[PDB]
Amino acid sequence: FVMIGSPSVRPFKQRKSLAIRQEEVAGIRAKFPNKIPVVVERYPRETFLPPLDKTKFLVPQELTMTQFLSIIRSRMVLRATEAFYLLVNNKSLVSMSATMAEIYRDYKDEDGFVYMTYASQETF
Repeated sequence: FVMIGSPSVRPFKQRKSLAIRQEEVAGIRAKFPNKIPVVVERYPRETFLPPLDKTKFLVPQELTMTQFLSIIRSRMVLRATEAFYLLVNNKSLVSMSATMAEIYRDYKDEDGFVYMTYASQETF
C-alpha cells in the first residue's frame, strides 16, 4: 500500500542564500534580543506527517525540547496518540530535558538560526 508524498515546500537553508537571511537573524535578535530563533522544517522525505503553518519560531532562553516539541505537536492536527521525533539538524537526537539556551550553544548554525527537522521515522 503506497504511502504518498505531500507538498514539502522547499528547504529554508535553500530559500535564502545566507545573505538573504543573515539580516533576519540579526534583525529579530535585535527587537526581542534575549530569545532564540528556531527554524523547524519537516523532514524533506517524510510522508505521514503534515507540515507547519510557520517555520521561524522565537523561543525562551530555557525551554525543554519536550515542551517545545509539545508546542509543535500542538499546531499539527488531532495528533498525540502518535509521536514524532524532533531532530536537530535532521541529524542529532538530543536530550528532551534540555534548556533551549543549551541547544543554542551547541548547534546554532552558521547564521544564528538553530535548524530542526521533525520526522515520523528516519534511518541514517
